Amino acid sequence: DGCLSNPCFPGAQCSSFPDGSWSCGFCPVGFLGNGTHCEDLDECALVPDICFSTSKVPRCVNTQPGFHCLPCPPRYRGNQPVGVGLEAAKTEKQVCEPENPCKDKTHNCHKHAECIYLGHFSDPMYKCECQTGYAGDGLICGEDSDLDGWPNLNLVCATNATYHCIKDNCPHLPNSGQEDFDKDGIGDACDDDDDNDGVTDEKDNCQLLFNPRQADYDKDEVGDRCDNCPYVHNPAQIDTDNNGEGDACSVDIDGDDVFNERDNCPYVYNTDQRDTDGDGVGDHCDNCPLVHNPDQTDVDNDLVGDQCDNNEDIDDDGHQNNQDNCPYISNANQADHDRDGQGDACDPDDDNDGVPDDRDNCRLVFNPDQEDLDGDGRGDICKDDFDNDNIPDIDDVCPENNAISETDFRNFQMVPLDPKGTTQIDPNWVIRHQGKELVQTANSDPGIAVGFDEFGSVDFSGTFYVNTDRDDDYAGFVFGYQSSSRFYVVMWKQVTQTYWEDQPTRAYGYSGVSLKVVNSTTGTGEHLRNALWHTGNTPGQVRTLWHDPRNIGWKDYTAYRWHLTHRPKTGYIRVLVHEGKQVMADSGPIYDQTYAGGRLGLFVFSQEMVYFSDLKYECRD
Ligand SMILES: *[C@@H]1O[C@H](CO)[C@@H](O[C@@H]2O[C@H](CO)[C@@H](O[C@@H]3O[C@H](CO)[C@@H](O)[C@H](O)[C@@H]3O)[C@H](O)[C@H]2NC(C)=O)[C@H](O)[C@H]1NC(C)=O
Ligand SMILES: *[C@@H]1O[C@H](CO)[C@@H](O[C@@H]2O[C@H](CO)[C@@H](O)[C@H](O)[C@H]2NC(C)=O)[C@H](O)[C@H]1NC(C)=O
Ligand SMILES: *[C@@H]1O[C@H](CO)[C@@H](O)[C@H](O)[C@H]1NC(C)=O
Ligand SMILES: *[C@@H]1O[C@H](CO)[C@@H](O)[C@H](O)[C@H]1NC(C)=O
Ligand SMILES: [Ca+2]
Ligand SMILES: [Ca+2]
Ligand SMILES: [Ca+2]
Ligand SMILES: [Ca+2]
Ligand SMILES: [Ca+2]
Ligand SMILES: [Ca+2]
Ligand SMILES: [Ca+2]
Ligand SMILES: [Ca+2]
Ligand SMILES: [Ca+2]
Ligand SMILES: [Ca+2]
Ligand SMILES: [Ca+2]
Ligand SMILES: [Ca+2]
Ligand SMILES: [Ca+2]
Ligand SMILES: [Ca+2]
Ligand SMILES: [Ca+2]
Ligand SMILES: [Ca+2]
Ligand SMILES: [Ca+2]
Ligand SMILES: [Ca+2]
Ligand SMILES: [Ca+2]
Ligand SMILES: [Ca+2]
Ligand SMILES: [Ca+2]
Ligand SMILES: [Ca+2]
Ligand SMILES: [Ca+2]
Ligand SMILES: [Ca+2]
Ligand SMILES: [Ca+2]
Ligand SMILES: [Ca+2]
Ligand SMILES: [Ca+2]
Ligand SMILES: [Ca+2]
Ligand SMILES: [Ca+2]
Ligand SMILES: [Ca+2]
Repeated sequence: DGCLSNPCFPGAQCSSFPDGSWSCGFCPVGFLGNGTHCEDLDECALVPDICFSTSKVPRCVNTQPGFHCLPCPPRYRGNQPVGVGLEAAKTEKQVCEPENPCKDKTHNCHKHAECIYLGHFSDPMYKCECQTGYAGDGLICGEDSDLDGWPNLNLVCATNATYHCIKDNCPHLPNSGQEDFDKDGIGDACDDDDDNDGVTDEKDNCQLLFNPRQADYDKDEVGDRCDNCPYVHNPAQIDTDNNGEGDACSVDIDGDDVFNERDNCPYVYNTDQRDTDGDGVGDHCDNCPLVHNPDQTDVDNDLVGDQCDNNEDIDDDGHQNNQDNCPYISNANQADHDRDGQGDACDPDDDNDGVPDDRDNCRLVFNPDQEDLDGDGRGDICKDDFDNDNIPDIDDVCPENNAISETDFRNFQMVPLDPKGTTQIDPNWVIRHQGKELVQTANSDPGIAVGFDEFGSVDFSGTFYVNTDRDDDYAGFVFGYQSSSRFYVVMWKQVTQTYWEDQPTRAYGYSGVSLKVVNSTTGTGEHLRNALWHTGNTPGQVRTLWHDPRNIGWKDYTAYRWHLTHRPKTGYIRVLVHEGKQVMADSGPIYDQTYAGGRLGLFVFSQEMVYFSDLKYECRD
């Protein structure tokens, strides 16, 4: 009777008595107390912890009837708890898993592509790369028979892609820059006459310029219309400031307005001419800027002149104690993104925004308020470009380092490993593909061309191809390069040969890929020379860490691909070498903590016509 007037509340059970009175029992699932005046419950705010709190405080959503778990935020995947009431709230809990299209096989990569996980917080998280022996954009992969990253045919990405889609213009000769001067679809590298003027390039004194008459005023054998110094002998055509007028006929070769002979750094632009120590070598080119040293002698090839050079480097990252922004913790790259003098490695706040490294959703970009308005766990201020060097993550070979984004050996140090007086045959390095391909031309002394970028953890690969039948000697590459007495080297001999100098020690150089760590008590010279050639250990010189026991030599005119994995933090090293698509050498895991990082470089020891093509390095920290 009494319940007929609905004095209670929608859903709430009204109990009616014989005398007309009533009482209100339940409040319907998900509501407050008092059966008469009833209100909505917050299952979220003050009960359990139903939803997946992505390093934050939000996430669970309270509705007027019931409650709501947000869908798993980007980079994650799970279920989405929906509940009517309160006993449904302690039971049922949101599990969100960290996504990984590589391990989850949800990727869109080609059968002959590898899905590569870029790391949880990367933009994007994964990419597609064609496997060795193939080329493309990762979605489509075709045969790449010389491993120079350009496929043998035009592929169905030849319209939508920048690189690796379009007929390799020298199908059988590594030429990762695909330079084709006359544009006749035959690349410079295999083209017989590069400028289509009828003079074959071996005879042509202006190889990349049309000049059929061959006019050569001075007999420097570099013809008129390409000679940067037409009236002055200069076969190297060196042009320091790449202005079109070569050094030979320039009174100011670096274009800095201070004339040569006045210039205290004749090769390096320095209008300001500052010379702190007064030694006549300006700071910009002074390898010992604080200490008098006009001769600039640098006997161990680390860019620190003999006079500053004390080798005291207690953490083995190759920067000495007095020149190390983290003297005690290895950090070969010396990264210091906030520029406060404390290296990323020892500094607990790398951008100086108050939010410490471990708790910062944009570790390298200033953002105290940690705005992440799409919920992807990354501050929106570093959305595609973690290190803020304006190169997006996907195109950045070192996405957590603003000093490096491109594989580039365009500028390199020549490190001569056995300098002398006449037998001095220097390596000749020619650079193509904007620093991503080097060809060594000469049957030369041991020598390295080492790039200037520095690495802790690193992956480094490159195409190895010897474009001649002559000789059977060494080529390869270095990593963790610190000084000419401190590097790891991978080198590769064709035929086993004992070195033609029995002094100072007999060196027997076996065929096969050799992984070695140089730790020389003498530095450059005959002792290290021989030790480098020798397969095995040489006390006070070289220690061989691995060498292919099958002893397989490289073949003439044959494309190989090496892949170095180096993780100095543990000491992990892995060297893979590929012939075409098939692995042909694998060191397996190696462990060596002699050097906790350093630079990369290419290596020759008495082998000419060596192509180091389609070079790539990446930071893997
Ligand atoms: C990069 O550009 C190429 C340009 O060809 C893309 O390849 C093409 O991708 C489309 C998908 O957008 C395929 O179209 C499909 O065709 C059928 C009809 O045959 C249509 O019914 C489907 O709805 C679908 O759109 C197309 O077949 C494919 N071309 C081939 C044959 O390879 C490529 O997809 C682009 N990269 C990406 C993001 O996938
Ligand atoms: C490379 O070898 C050098 C010398 O062969 C090592 O330096 C010596 O280290 C030992 C400790 O085992 C000391 O007793 C010597 O005094 C050191 N020699 C000198 C004069 O420096 C060095 O440890 C090795 N480099 C590494 C592992 O980084
Ligand atoms: C009907 O509901 C009204 C509330 O407006 C209440 O005053 C009345 O007591 C109810 N009828 C009964 C129980 O006799
Ligand atoms: C229920 O809440 C209302 C709020 O106005 C109040 O008037 C009523 O007295 C409450 N019931 C109880 C416990 O007496
Ligand atoms: Ca509610
Ligand atoms: Ca190719
Ligand atoms: Ca080619
Ligand atoms: Ca051509
Ligand atoms: Ca040519
Ligand atoms: Ca031509
Ligand atoms: Ca020509
Ligand atoms: Ca010519
Ligand atoms: Ca000339
Ligand atoms: Ca000249
Ligand atoms: Ca010039
Ligand atoms: Ca000058
Ligand atoms: Ca200068
Ligand atoms: Ca000086
Ligand atoms: Ca000096
Ligand atoms: Ca030095
Ligand atoms: Ca040194
Ligand atoms: Ca150090
Ligand atoms: Ca350090
Ligand atoms: Ca710092
Ligand atoms: Ca730090
Ligand atoms: Ca700091
Ligand atoms: Ca910070
Ligand atoms: Ca930040
Ligand atoms: Ca974000
Ligand atoms: Ca970047
Ligand atoms: Ca970078
Ligand atoms: Ca040969
Ligand atoms: Ca030989
Ligand atoms: Ca030789």
